[PDB]
Amino acid sequence: DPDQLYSTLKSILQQVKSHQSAWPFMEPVKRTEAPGYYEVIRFPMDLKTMSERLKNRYYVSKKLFMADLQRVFTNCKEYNPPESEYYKCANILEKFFFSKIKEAGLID
Ligand SMILES: NC(=O)c1cccc2c1OCCO2
Repeated sequence: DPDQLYSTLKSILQQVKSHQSAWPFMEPVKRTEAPGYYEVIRFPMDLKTMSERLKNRYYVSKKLFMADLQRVFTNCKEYNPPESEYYKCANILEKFFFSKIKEAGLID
């Protein structure tokens, strides 16, 4: 079911967005926030871009959704020091994300 997958991913994405550790990932990283970010991170991703992708019916599979959200975390951990707040946020939100995927029974 297409609309089943859509509904589930939308619920999950909205919960991830409302979480208090999501704030670093809500929109594209701004050049002024991180000058030369876009020279280091070749595949940028953020939750706004994911919202649009979802609305645009891009997430036809679990795999695609997971790949994008994971990219958000791996960009963060590649760019930032391990004890930075942004790195801490990524691991907290990743935990939350996995509980939500499991809670949904969302399998591939
Ligand atoms: N998310 C990041 O890795 C990030 C890295 C550097 C600056 C930032 C960032 O997120 C939005 C706020 O400004």
